[PDB]
Amino acid sequence: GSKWEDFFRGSRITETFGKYQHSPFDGKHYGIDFALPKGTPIKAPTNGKVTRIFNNELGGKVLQIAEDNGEYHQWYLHLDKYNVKVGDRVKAGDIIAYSGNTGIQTTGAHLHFQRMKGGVGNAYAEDPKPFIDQLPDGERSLYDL
Ligand SMILES: [Zn+2]
Repeated sequence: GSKWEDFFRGSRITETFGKYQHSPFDGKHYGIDFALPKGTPIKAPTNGKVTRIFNNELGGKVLQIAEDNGEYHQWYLHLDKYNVKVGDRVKAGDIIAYSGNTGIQTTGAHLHFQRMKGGVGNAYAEDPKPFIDQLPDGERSLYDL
């Protein structure tokens, strides 16, 4: 009826690239965290091809993609469902998966996008922010809201 209005505040990002707290014991986040409703399709930011597909006990489901120059990598943690297989070519704006609260103990879902160069792992990560900064629809080149 009359009452429905949103308790909105700020943008959808939980955490960007950097340390969790002061002191050296709470380490670095190597990605970007888009808070999403469960079942939202994740879109390809760039044209590329799938390298690896696997499921982690604490990070949930994981998709790995490679860019067309072959040096840059793209991780996608906290998926409900895949829309591609290993060895599929993709094109920017195409659905590659759907995000869901997999790995997460109680909290709502967030797409963890992790951007890497020369290989894949924490040390290979660069920064996702300046990459999204040039995309056709920005962060909406990665999700369907
Ligand atoms: Zn994250």
